Amino acid sequence: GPLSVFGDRSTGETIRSQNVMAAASIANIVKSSLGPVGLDKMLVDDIGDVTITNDGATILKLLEVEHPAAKVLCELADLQDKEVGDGTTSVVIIAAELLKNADELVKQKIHPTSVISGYRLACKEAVRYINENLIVNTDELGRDCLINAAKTSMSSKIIGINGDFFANMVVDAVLAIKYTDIRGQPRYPVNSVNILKAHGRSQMESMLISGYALNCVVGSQGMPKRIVNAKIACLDFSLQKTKMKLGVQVVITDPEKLDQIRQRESDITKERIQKILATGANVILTTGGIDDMCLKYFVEAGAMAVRRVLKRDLKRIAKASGATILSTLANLEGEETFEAAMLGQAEEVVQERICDDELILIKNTKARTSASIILRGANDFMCDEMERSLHDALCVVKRVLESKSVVPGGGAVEAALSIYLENYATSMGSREQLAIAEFARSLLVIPNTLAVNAAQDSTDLVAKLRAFHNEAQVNPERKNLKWIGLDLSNGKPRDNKQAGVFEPTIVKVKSLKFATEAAITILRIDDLIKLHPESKD
Amino acid sequence: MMPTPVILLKEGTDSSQGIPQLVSNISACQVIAEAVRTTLGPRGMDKLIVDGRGKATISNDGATILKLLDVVHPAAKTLVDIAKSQDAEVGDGTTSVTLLAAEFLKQVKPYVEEGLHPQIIIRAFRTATQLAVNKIKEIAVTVKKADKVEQRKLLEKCAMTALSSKLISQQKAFFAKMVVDAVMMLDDLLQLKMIGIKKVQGGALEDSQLVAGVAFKKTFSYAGFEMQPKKYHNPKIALLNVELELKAEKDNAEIRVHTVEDYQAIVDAEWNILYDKLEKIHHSGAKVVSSKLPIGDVATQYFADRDMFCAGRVPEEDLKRTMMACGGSIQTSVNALSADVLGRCQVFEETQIGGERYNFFTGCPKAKTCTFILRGGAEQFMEETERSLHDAIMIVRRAIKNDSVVAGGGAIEMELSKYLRDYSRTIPGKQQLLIGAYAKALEIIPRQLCDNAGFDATNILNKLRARHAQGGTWYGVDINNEDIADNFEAFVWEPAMVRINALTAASEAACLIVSVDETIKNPRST
Amino acid sequence: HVPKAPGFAQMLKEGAKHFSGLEEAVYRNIQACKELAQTTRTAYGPNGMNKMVINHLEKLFVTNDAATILRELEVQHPAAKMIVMASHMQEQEVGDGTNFVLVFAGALLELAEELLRIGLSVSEVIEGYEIACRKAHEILPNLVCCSAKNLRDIDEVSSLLRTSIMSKQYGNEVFLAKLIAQACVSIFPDSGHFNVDNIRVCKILGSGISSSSVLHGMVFKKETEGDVTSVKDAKIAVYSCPFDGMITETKGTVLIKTAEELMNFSKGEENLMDAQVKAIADTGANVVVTGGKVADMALHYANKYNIMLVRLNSKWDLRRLCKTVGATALPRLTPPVLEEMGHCDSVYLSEVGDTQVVVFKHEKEDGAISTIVLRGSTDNLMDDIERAVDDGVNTFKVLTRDKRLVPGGGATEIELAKQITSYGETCPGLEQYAIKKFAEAFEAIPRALAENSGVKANEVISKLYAVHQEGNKNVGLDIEAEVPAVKDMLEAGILDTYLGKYWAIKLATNAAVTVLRVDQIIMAKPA
Ligand SMILES: Nc1ncnc2c1ncn2[C@@H]1O[C@H](COP(=O)(O)OP(=O)(O)O)[C@@H](O)[C@H]1O
Ligand SMILES: Nc1ncnc2c1ncn2[C@@H]1O[C@H](COP(=O)(O)OP(=O)(O)O)[C@@H](O)[C@H]1O
Ligand SMILES: Nc1ncnc2c1ncn2[C@@H]1O[C@H](COP(=O)(O)OP(=O)(O)O)[C@@H](O)[C@H]1O
Ligand SMILES: [Mg+2]
Repeated sequence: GPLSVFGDRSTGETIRSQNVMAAASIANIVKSSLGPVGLDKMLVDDIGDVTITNDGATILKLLEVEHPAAKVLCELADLQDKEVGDGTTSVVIIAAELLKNADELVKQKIHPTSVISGYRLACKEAVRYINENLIVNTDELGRDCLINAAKTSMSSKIIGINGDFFANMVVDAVLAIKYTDIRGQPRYPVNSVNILKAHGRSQMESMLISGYALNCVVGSQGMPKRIVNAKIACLDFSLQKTKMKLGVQVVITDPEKLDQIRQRESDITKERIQKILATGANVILTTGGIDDMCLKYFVEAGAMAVRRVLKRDLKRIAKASGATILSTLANLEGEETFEAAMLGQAEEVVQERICDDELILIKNTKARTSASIILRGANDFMCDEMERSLHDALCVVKRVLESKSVVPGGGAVEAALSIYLENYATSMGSREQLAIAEFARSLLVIPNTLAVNAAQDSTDLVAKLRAFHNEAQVNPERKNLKWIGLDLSNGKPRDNKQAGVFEPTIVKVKSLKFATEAAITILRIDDLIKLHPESKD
Repeated sequence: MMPTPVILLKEGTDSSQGIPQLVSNISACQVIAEAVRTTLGPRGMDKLIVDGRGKATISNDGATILKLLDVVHPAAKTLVDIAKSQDAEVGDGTTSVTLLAAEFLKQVKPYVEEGLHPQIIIRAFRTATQLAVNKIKEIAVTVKKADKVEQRKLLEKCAMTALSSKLISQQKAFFAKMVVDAVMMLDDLLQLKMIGIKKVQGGALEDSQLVAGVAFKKTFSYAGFEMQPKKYHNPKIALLNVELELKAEKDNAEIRVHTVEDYQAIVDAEWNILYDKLEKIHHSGAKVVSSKLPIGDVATQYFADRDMFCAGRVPEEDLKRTMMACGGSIQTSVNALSADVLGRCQVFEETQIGGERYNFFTGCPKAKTCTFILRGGAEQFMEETERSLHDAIMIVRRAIKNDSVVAGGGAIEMELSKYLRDYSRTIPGKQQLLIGAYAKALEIIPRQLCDNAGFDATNILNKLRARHAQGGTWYGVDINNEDIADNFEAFVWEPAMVRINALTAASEAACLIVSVDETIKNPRST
Repeated sequence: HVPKAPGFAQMLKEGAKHFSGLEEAVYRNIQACKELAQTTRTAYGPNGMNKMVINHLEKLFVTNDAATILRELEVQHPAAKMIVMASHMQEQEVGDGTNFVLVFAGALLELAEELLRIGLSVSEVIEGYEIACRKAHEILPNLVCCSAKNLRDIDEVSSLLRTSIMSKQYGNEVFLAKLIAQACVSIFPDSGHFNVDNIRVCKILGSGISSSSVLHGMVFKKETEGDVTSVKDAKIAVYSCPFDGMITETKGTVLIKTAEELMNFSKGEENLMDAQVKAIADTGANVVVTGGKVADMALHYANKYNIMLVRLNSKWDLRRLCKTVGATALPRLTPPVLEEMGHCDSVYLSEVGDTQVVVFKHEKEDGAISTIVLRGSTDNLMDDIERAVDDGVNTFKVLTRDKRLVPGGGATEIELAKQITSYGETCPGLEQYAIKKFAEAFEAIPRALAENSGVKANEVISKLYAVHQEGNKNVGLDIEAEVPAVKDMLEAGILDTYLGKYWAIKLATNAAVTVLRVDQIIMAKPA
């Protein structure tokens, strides 16, 4: 008679109501961590680890989910870090409210393919309207655009101070790693900034190290820990005793030739260490291993040798100091040449005190003048929060300098799109106009969440918010009310042009493209079959 | 991990707080509204609920379905009590009260998640309800030519729509004619105990009938009932409350005798006590005897020899209907029997309807009661037919004392959305998002008339909002044709107090769900 | 390996715990009573929220009154029971202000924790609270501005009863004020004792609150067992014996010795019952109400002589019927009633809300007793209006005992916060800190009124002290809309229970003092 599957089958409006409650179970979590009045959470594990964070990606990655519609919204937050980097609480609330308003349409016996086709006409029109209603590029504002866009990202986190201490350190970090490319591409690789953590003084003592901050120790306590006018030798091979390979064995037939082979394992080893040290090299960085026999040659000659450094840290030092990453001997059948003209340069390599640990600093690197940020917090829970908040702040200034276009934040984009799409649904709307009209109400949840978390008036402040944006579209008298946002500290609509509340363009363009595409896949689960777990057979 | 005291809070109780509590109450009312959602409209199906004992009850009434779900949710019990009060006040407002009260919470469900302290929602719900129950009274039509054939036609149209959405398809013209004729035979009290609805298994719905008199089920008799033939052209009924047995003992009598000459005189006196009571029933014309107390083998054979009929162990609910049918009086003592206490009928026979025997009375013109015998093919089929009969009786019971009727279907629920949206555009403040949300919540009654049979319900609401804003105010949803139609001209009528008590009970239930902010449950459940 | 700490001096219990000191006993009693103050803080005021409380009997109670919530919550903390029994004494004394006790004594213990952790011990916070409590009873007669004396009729008490109604029924403040005005004034004893037990509530399930009314009489929920339901003369003979005859007491045994005594016993018993029913029919009686059962022979002659029978199974409802129609329950069998007959106007039956009721409706002589017939959509709604009805009857008994009133709505607690602070600054001692903390407990009572209205309590409490500059003494809170700009309470008419404010301050002070006296707690094993 029925289906003889050994799992479970649920059809109809059961799964159509379960996917909305699965998406609302995720959105109601992250609704309390949006905007400058948002608050952080606690993520306690079974082993006892506590993670205090408010970013939309760190919470949903550590949180376990079971529903298939819940894994779509959790993987939607992971894509926002790679594509944009701060846009990762706002996408989850929009994509869940896109399913909440579309559930009210399919309960009115409206076909979901008209809602899918109605959402594509509203998503492509939202990108078209936001690209024709921008204020200015990065020429008029200058450095004031980079600082004000950085403070908007920090307002939802622990580094949202009233001053410009953390804002100036981010702009000075991205501007110091300007790496040009072919065909006129000024790239800004923000992954080259080594963000370090140390439980020390307050947040106002966060050092901006112009150069690189290596997270390693010297090793042997007989080397000079401060070298002025240093020459960095970046190399990746273990400075240990000469061990033969698997194909080579030592089969001796004469007992007199025994001790000459035993001394040869250290003579070939020390032959490399004397030709890399006679060329003026004082700092040697190694990703392999330097044993206790080879540490004597640096104490005797007065050189610094750092062992077991990361491979991702050696590439950031050799590119910034002009050093060449050498793995072995080379240069056309040469015995030991080392190409001594390709040594790195540094002004000062100094191991400072980082509150009961050792940290090596390189000052200005003499070639590229890179930057590294050492964070200072109260405990380890604040340092993990300060690292995530700084990494999201580095991604904001990266997209502004690459794509010179900013949009007003604080719900100013979602207020203008809530009224333009209602007029867009009336012109060319015959049967898909109800999906475009619900696309505007789903976008209004971003200024609605700012009024809930601020404990302000909800149905009056957003009603006063769209009152200025309606007069900016139907009354062409140059009212300039396209930048009207929210003042959550006062509870009144303010102008985000003069207040300095700036967000990048692709933090909302890619947010509206990812949330609309995720809402289509969850809208097509009218039939769902769940099989039994095959564990013990 | 937070609460770890030495002395706990109360015992172990959990309590939600704030905005997650209120959405938990609104979404709970949406689940219990699905059990009355598919039972609306003439194209609405019924539901079958089986309990733990295995008893099946198939019905579509809101007062029958919601009482068998065994709902233990605190907020969802509010929608069950308004379905019970609608059956107690009106009788046919049941599925519409539960579903409309759930829409009052779902239309404010995006509003309660974003601010909007609920004292503004309670004030807006009470304001829109008082304007809704006043526009019904100002538009409900009435007549000034009653006590004629036109008033009986008004009672028949309200009973056909009350018999709609039931298990009756083509028997609307047959059953609803009997419902109007049932309440017109009653007195000026309209008591529901003055009409017997008895279910006889076997026969179609066309085999049912409305007896002008009464009829009982012919309960357990004794030897002598195959005699006493059932042909009476003008009998008299003796309603009694006495025992006609030889063993009538007062349970405290000790008859101490001394000799054998007086011992036989006691046994002869015990037969003379019973035979003197039978001589009082005799010599008075009372050929039919009815008593709620049992009759032994002695008085059964005495009436068979004197060509008299009797019936013992009659239920007390049937003797009260028998007293108002024949116009007599129940006499406990047989010494005061006369012509003023006996009944009078014309046709009294014992038929064989459905296999079981039934002693029916007919022919009495001064009949203040009636009996509607139901014939069906199943026990659950006749229980639904009895439940559908009570909804048509309680509609026509209230229609006599208040003949103000309105249009059926979604005609009133759509035009109340017109008068409330026009009122919401004339007041400032936050009430434009609440009075207008109250008007959009009333549009689900024409939605469930269409969603149960397709009908393209999105396009049919654009025709309803355009017709009510242009011309008449009684345009609703046609069931046979997939179009809008004037329900007042199509004789789809319902009394005005059906929708007045529906809007009043749904608003007071919706104001109670939004007013509770904490729910504390004690774990002691024994 | 790992050692452990054993018992030291008096560990002799078999599973019981022990508390001693300030941190283990005194500070934990404060934090337990603070959780009850924060629980009922949301349900306090006219904008309070209801609470669906389920007891151990698995039934639902939804209300906003703090007295009926604590009766269903199974509280197990011992110091938390002291603030519950103090609120239960407010219901027994005046019947209103039970929640005022949880806010004031919850703030008295909370501010006492700030004094024990900064300063003086319990020997001076208790003595400091008692000085400010005696001074608080000297300002309350000075804050009386109006009185319930002139025109004691249904017009003046319709406005003086709105404050007790709007605190629990905000939208129905106009309908319930008129229903409590036509019931409490109609049972006036002509300058005597006002009994609150003479007002009953008949819950009839049906339509909404607009169809509720007050009937001058009593409404029961039983049947007739007869056909004489239309009674217009209404001469009621009330009996307490079972209306089935006169039986003996010890054993009871019919002794038959001949055939004549057996045949005449059944006919002689019917003639004996016939003479007793016709003895009350010749006296003009129409309604015969009994307490016990009624035999079939009594029902035979009740319908013959055309008299109505009423069955009352409850013995307490029979005594209320004697005060309704003015009769006397006779313990013996039916006599010729000389002067203890009842006299009503119309006794009939009607099925209202699918419930056949018996109504003893008085038409001309209206004032003997009153019964408010409440209508509701749910049974849970009618229990909440009944609590609001009983708060209106209990407020009418307060105005009988003392006709003085004080302006509520936050106006009284600010003036009590200003005068106690004036006494605290003029006290040259170390106990002046507890006097200043006693006035701040009155400051938190209009704070709960503003937090329940969605208004910021910092700007609300700042405007109250700014307009109380030594001569106003009447401005309270305007909770009708946001951005309040608060108005006068005498112009709005928000003033209630001066005697309620006199007892709620005294009970909450003695409750908070009794908690601070507890220094050592010895509990037993719960079983
Ligand atoms: N000063 C401000 N005024 C108003 N709104 C602000 C201000 N600063 C930040 N916001 C709002 O707070 C929101 C924070 O979003 P966020 O959680 O950072 O997104 P994501 O999770 O993608 O990084 C932004 O959408 C922005 O509109
Ligand atoms: N002939 C008809 N045409 C259109 N609609 C009808 C017709 N007959 C009944 N209806 C609709 O069916 C619905 C039945 O409601 P019902 O379930 O009886 O309410 P309740 O449960 O309160 O008795 C009514 O609201 C009415 O509008
Ligand atoms: N119209 C009004 N305006 C302002 N405040 C009011 C109004 N009506 C009542 N209140 C306030 O609501 C509170 C209700 O207190 P209540 O809970 O009745 O105390 P209790 O529990 O002792 O009866 C009162 O203290 C009063 O100040
Ligand atoms: Mg009160």
